Amino acid sequence: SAKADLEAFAKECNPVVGYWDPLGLADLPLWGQDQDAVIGWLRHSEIKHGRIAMAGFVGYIAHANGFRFGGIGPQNVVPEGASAPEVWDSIPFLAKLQIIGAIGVLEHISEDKNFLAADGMKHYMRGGKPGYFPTFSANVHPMPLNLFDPFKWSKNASPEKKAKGLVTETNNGRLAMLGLFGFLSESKIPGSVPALSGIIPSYDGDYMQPFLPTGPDTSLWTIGNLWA
Amino acid sequence: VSDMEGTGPETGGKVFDPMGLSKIASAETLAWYRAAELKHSRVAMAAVTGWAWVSSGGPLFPGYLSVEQGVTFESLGRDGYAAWAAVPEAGKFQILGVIGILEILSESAVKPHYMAGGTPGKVPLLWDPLGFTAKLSPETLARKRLAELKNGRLAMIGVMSLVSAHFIPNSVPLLPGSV
Amino acid sequence: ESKAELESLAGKLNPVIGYWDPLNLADYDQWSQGQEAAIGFLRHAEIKHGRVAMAAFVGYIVQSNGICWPWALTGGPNGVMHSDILAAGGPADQWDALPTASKLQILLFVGGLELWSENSYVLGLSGEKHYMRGGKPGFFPSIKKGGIPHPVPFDLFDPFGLSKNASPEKKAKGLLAEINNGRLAMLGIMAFVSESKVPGSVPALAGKIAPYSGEVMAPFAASDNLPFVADMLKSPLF
Amino acid sequence: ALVDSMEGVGEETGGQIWDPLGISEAVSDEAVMWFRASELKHGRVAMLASVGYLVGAAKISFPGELAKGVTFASVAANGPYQAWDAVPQAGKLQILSIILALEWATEAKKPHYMRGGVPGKIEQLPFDGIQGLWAPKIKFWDPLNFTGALSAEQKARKRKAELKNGRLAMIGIISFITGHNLPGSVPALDSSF
Ligand SMILES: CC(=O)O[C@H]1CC(C)(C)C(=C=C/C(C)=C/C=C/C(C)=C/C=C/C=C(C)/C=C/C=C(\C)C(=O)C[C@@]23O[C@]2(C)C[C@@H](O)CC3(C)C)[C@](C)(O)C1
Ligand code: KC2
Ligand code: KC2
Ligand code: KC2
Ligand code: KC2
Repeated sequence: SAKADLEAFAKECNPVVGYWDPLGLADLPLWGQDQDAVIGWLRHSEIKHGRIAMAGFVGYIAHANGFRFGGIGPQNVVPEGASAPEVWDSIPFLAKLQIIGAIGVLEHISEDKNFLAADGMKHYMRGGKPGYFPTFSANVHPMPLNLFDPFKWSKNASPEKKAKGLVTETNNGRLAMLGLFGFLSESKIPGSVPALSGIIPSYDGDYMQPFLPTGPDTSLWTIGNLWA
Repeated sequence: VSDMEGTGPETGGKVFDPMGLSKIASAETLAWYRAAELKHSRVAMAAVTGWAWVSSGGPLFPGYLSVEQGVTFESLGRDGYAAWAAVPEAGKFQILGVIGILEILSESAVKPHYMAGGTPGKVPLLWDPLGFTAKLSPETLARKRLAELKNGRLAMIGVMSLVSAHFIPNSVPLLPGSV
Repeated sequence: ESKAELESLAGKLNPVIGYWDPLNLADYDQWSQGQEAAIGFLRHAEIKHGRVAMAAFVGYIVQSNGICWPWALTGGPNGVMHSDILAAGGPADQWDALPTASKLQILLFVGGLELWSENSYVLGLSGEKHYMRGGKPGFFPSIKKGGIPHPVPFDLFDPFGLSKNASPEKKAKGLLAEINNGRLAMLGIMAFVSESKVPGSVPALAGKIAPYSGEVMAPFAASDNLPFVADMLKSPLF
Repeated sequence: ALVDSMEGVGEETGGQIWDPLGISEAVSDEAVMWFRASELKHGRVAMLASVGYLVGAAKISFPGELAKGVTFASVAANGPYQAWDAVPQAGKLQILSIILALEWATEAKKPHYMRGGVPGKIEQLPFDGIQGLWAPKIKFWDPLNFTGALSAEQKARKRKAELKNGRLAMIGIISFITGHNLPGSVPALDSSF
């Protein structure tokens, strides 16, 4: 049973706590689908939120402390000394659009029957591995590298090691979620995360509106900027 | 009446009916009593939650209520009675009329009627459109129905405390004199 | 335990009295989990109050005699020295003059210990069960054996293993001494605090305990800028 | 009884016929066929009118001209109610003439609905079979044959949905007109319509 698998997985994550479902979301029949499909969805959501949260945490350290590439790019418009909330606000509107669009294309590839079936896998709600990003073996142009393990460093890893890696993924993702939203919360409700008091600056604006402020409308292309 | 649900440890496993209104109640009368209790409980739960949200300071509805006539959700104010006085008569009539249509649908559409041998409080449309309480077993569903009854009885006392604080000022403690 | 075993332990703690439950709180069924569960909870409450009270008695004696640590409490160019916490006043005033982070982290460390004790999986992993389920009434499990990710140097009880290889008779005698010492130490610490708040309440200690103005049963003082703290402290009480 | 063998029965009135006044019980079966045919015609006309009236209320109109002097926006300017009056006369006559052709061709089918045919099943090609008359065989309902993809049970469920939506639109369009006539009679309609 999917709930029995999630039971065991929770024990692996933390045997002291074990399963902690005060809301019974695994039991709730979301979309009318069965418990297996609902648990698949919930595990995929957990792993994805965690993944993006850890990426966001490292991005917070990179941007707010100052870590930029060199050359012509969206980097050249963000003011120097700008905090992590303002770097996203300062990159161009097209940069925001194309970042979100590339992320959307990656997720479309993730949930597409095409790539998942080419890899001999199924959707996470229909008897598949929750949180598995397929190789780009069904993309039309043969794609050089895959998203997960692009250099294939884990081609020969034990199934036990991979299971333990997924267990580490879930916990680290949850913790990174907590830390990243700690960074967010300290800027809008001061004195909410005691340790971050004085470190994270305050920000006025809506975080959860992606395109506000719309940002500069500069044209950074140089060699062949006919579209301006 | 002893086999009608709603009893709990708060009464001591026994029915709370000191005046003996259950003695003079038949099966139909008892079904009517339970149906009225369920309806009043649900109404009071919604009323208390709405009044607490509006008066407490929660983020109320953005935008206008009436573009023409210039009535705004913010402009209506946080006092519940003043808000229901300042909302347009068209809006009041509309709320009441939709509630009336739903009441008449609950009465007629549920063909096995709660008075004529049916389940009291079985308004068919207005329950669980997303199917949350679909896979619950009968035991937990009975537990949750008892939860509905208890919570709503408390809610009825709460809303009457609210209107008592508004009408008879300084009546209930933990309700500022205005409302 | 049971009432018979509780009576036997009372006899071993003071053979002259034996069982002394004028309120019959052992028969008072609270939590609705049986007399065994109730007696287990009461025994744990006695043992834990005793442990905290003897610890706080020694802490009160040490802090009230100007024996602050040499190192600092806060860090920075303007950090509250432990000497400044001493100079804040009497020991209760020292606690109230602590930084808010110091107070929060002290009480949350204690809370972590408490939930660690209350969890049944860690208790079972260390042996014995919850004190309301037949386990030893007062017994802190092993922070090592619980399986925390990083290897901790020492457990909370007996970090250096000095009571290790103790005779079982010595263990029972030691638990009896723990309960009795805690019983007296609760009166000791509450007598210190009562002399601090109400002068002359404990006649023996006269002028030997510093005064104190704020409520002692109030971990956060006016300096603690947290939600609702100032509103709570607005209205005082005897 | 023919009233016991139709799709219009819906759970909204229980699993039972909604004849409060016994109108269907006080008539013969032929009148029941006429009733079903007229009910479905009324429902369909009503939903056409309801969506059209909403479109007029929103001031939505085509880009162009309804005549050589009037603009679609111009004739829609006053509102949905006066829009029909402001329409040019020849256009009204043309709409009425094409509706006349439709309701004559559909009537002139010999299986009919009163005399041994399915009530509400308008013949999909009204103008076919007419001698010395030619039509381009654009079948009146499902000109592009959506319902062919459905199974029998699917289209039965959708016939039930048709009856429900037609009755709801019967209420709705008259709600629009009555709200325009008596202000505040239907409070959901703003002064725009
Ligand atoms: C000393 C003194 O005088 O004090 C004063 C002050 C004080 C205490 C404030 C007073 C008061 C008023 C009080 C206390 C009022 C209490 C009001 C109360 C108790 C109000 C309940 C609302 C419940 C709702 C809306 C629930 C909806 C719930 C819903 C929609 C569901 O159940 C749905 C669902 O769960 C199911 C069924 C299945 C699950 O799968 C999960 C889901 C989500 C799908 C008094 C009386 O004045 C006295
Ligand atoms: C920014 C995002 C991101 C972060 C921050 C992150 C961090 C960690 C950490 C560190 C805490 C560990 C230890 C870990 C471990 C594993 N990751 Mg993970 N990972 C991210 C992204 C992806 C994607 C896209 C995939 C993926 C996978 C796996 C598998 C499965 C191997 C297998 O069974 O073949 C294992 C063991 C693949 C998969 O199938 O996951 C179900 C897959 O497609 N990861 N991952
Ligand atoms: C109850 C026991 C206890 C435990 C188990 C514990 C564990 C950890 C851990 C590991 C899990 C870390 C990583 C950590 C880190 C810091 N602790 Mg901390 N700590 C405890 C107690 C106190 C007290 C009383 C104070 C304090 C402080 C600081 C400061 C900042 C100093 C500064 O202000 O420069 C830092 C960086 C002081 C303070 O001001 O905290 C804001 C302060 O007074 N801690 N502490
Ligand atoms: C403030 C803290 C504190 C103080 C000041 C304190 C003082 C005394 C005194 C002095 C008056 C004696 C004589 C005494 C004796 C014993 N204590 Mg003890 N104790 C404290 C804390 C704990 C904790 C957390 C545990 C514990 C235990 C034992 C055992 C083990 C017996 C065994 O191994 O069966 C024995 C013999 C452990 C246990 O298992 O007790 C059932 C255990 O978990 N103690 N303890
Ligand atoms: C569904 C109903 C319908 C059908 C089936 C239909 C068919 C045809 C055919 C093919 C058989 C031709 C050849 C034709 C031609 C013209 N139609 Mg006509 N028409 C319909 C409806 C309306 C409406 C509502 C209006 C209208 C009009 C015009 C004008 C504009 C003249 C002008 O510029 O003044 C011209 C020339 C407008 C009008 O009468 O304007 C005075 C106007 O409002 N029609 N119409």
